[PDB]
Amino acid sequence: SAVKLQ
Amino acid sequence: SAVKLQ
Amino acid sequence: SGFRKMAFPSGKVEGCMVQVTCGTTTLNGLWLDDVVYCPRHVICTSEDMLNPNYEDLLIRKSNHNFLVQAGNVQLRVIGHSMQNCVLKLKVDTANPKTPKYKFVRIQPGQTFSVLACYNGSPSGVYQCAMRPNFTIKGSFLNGSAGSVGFNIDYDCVSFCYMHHMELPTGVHAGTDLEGNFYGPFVDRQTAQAAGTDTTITVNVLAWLYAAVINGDRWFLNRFTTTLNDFNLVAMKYNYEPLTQDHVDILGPLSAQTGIAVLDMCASLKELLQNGMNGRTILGSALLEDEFTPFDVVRQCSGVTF
Amino acid sequence: SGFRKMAFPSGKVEGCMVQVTCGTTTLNGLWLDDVVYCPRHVICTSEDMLNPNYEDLLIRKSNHNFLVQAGNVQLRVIGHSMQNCVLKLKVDTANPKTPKYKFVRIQPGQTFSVLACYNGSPSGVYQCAMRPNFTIKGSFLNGSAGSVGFNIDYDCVSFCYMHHMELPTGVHAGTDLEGNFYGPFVDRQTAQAAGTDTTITVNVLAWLYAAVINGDRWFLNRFTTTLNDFNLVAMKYNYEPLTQDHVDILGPLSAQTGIAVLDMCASLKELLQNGMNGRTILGSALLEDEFTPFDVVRQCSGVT
Repeated sequence: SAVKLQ
Repeated sequence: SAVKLQ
Repeated sequence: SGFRKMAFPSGKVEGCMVQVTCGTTTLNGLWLDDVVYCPRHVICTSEDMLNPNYEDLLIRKSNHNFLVQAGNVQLRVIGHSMQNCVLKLKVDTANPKTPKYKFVRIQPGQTFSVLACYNGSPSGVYQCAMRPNFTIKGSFLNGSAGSVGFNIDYDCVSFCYMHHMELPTGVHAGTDLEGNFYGPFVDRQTAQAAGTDTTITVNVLAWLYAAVINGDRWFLNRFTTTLNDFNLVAMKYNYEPLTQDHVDILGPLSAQTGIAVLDMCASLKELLQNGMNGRTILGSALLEDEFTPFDVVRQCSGVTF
Repeated sequence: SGFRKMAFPSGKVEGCMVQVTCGTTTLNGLWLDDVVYCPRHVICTSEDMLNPNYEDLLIRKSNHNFLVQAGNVQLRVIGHSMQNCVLKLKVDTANPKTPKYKFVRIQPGQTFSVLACYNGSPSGVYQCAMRPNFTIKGSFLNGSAGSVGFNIDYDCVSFCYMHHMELPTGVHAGTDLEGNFYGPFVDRQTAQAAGTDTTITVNVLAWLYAAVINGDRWFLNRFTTTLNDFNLVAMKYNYEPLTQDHVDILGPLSAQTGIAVLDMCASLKELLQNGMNGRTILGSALLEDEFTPFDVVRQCSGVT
């Protein structure tokens, strides 16, 4: 699954 | 022990 | 995502903390408007603390006997009176940093942020819950009395706790900001014991909802339970009775997650009868009861102040 | 008495938090003197999340493309530059609430407080540790990037972390205030995984000393251990190696309690073998590793 930039 | 007033 | 024991931002309260010294005794005070609030035992000496007569100790004091330091500025005391277990010291300088505030008295199970202070300087901030036996499990050393607990609601700081003392068991006791003790305790250095504590069931359920929001569902099950049947199991494990009002307060979390409150009760029941089987919930091997339903919402929805 | 996961008072950091908007993207910035520091991915759009070329995205922006709001006041941006993974926005007014401060890069196992913010306003404050795998187990939602981690010493705020992103396991990654990531992570929404995490041994030992200071000795035993044999056992439980530097750092707590560090090591070996058997230590049923030796001394001595 992908990283989420917050 | 006894209560300690702080 | 993630779930942490999260305190309110403390800046509004930091600006209110002062040092109060009477004779050889020093503790903290809360400076709002032109009044400094502090525990009345600041007028005690070490020989006065077994059975102090606060009325007589205070008659012997004048305004100049109280030294109030706000940072390095001295505030001149121009009046003094006692309200229950707190002193009110009128000062010559209104606090220019007084926030919008009110004094509130909380009930057992409610949480608050503590700003631990020494010599009028904030040391740290942490979350606390008022236990069912009216103690708090704080972190307080000598000189910490007059530290306060609070909640924020948007624009308004609600002060609910002023710290006074430590019981022999290592837990803590204090008052509301009108000087009324929480719990069956008195401010003197005698042996005093709190009632056997119990677990705050409504908060455990809130924390289970927090776990679901964070992707922990392994404890959810297909069973059901009635309110009365759950309570019969809860009392066996020293849990507070879940009430309908508690069921109602859990509405928003129940609607957010799509899990009925009674279904979360069925999950908790099985956790109480069988344990976690070597597993954890939100990084914990114990069932946590110092998050309220609103604490969960404010954290998981990013409410700001 | 008592022992709590205690954060630093947040007031000095609250007065530095602002909101930065570029396009439709909003996050937090840190306003110190006349510079606002923020994560560079504020300039990304939805096409720029997997393989953004930040140099190319930034050259296409003018100063007036950055909207900086401090409370209900707009700050005019008069210059911008990129330093590693952070933007530095020069503004025409110095923050009058700027505390005395330092930028520091911390080591794994060190702790700090986080002021979680959204739209430049604070949500709450909690205590964090830099994990051995350079992630942090925070509480962060979309829009929290630019929130900072910090320590306070006397009157000096040491900023050590700026938040950027969340890994698929739910843990968090960010940079120091010079924009260098902690760990082998990059500000791209690709699949990225941290090294296997381990337990911070020197912190667990500090916390056991805290428990003794607070009056509890049930978990001690009559044994000692060599450092070698301790590390051979502890590694089997996914604990970090204990070094002689760690032993020296535990000196003050050892001297305060009269318990030699290697004797506390023998206690920990037995706790790992046995578990707690229905008991707790300082209110926990797990061995806690997010207090440093300094944290313990700070809290049991009332440093302000």
